[PDB]
Amino acid sequence: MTPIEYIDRALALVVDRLARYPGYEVLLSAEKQLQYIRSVLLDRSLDRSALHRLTLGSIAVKEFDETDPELSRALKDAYYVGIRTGRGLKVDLP
Repeated sequence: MTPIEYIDRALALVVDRLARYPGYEVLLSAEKQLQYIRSVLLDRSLDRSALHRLTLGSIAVKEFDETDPELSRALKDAYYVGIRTGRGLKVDLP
């Protein structure tokens, strides 16, 4: 229904993994992203176009492919919806 939820979910899964690896460049790199997609989601004046420029998930799908699929799957979908919203496109997936 809303992207805020999709990204909100991953935020919870990330916390768990982070606990095991307190100081991962890939974790923070992907986490910090979720913060942007969420910020812009509420912000109107802030930069939104960047949502399309960003590219989170390509690293998680490879690095966190088997090690942490719950995060990768959530990330790939997190930015996915973000891009559309960034421009104002409809959202709806199976």
